[PDB]
Amino acid sequence: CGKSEAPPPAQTPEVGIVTLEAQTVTLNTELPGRTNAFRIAEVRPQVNGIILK
Amino acid sequence: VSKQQYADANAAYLQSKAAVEQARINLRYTKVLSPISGRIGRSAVTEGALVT
Repeated sequence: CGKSEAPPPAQTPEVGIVTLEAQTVTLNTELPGRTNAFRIAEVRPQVNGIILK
Repeated sequence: VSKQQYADANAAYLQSKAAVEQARINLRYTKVLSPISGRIGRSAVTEGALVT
């Protein structure tokens, strides 16, 4: 009769490769913050009395 | 001069020395000397601020 049809057993299948190499990287972060003035002076009086002008 | 007049004069002299020492303390206070040695942080007030 027949009809066996044995496939080839040995395949050793294909893979995908990349070849990595040495490389320099800079590590940098990003942090929140507020802006402040260089000098702030709160004008407070040093005597007592009515503001005339 | 009497010994009592000298005893009064040097007493007034030492009282004036104590008064000028009291003034030297307040002159020393306006330069804020650091009370201990260590790491200082940041200034909570800037130039132009009124303190008490």
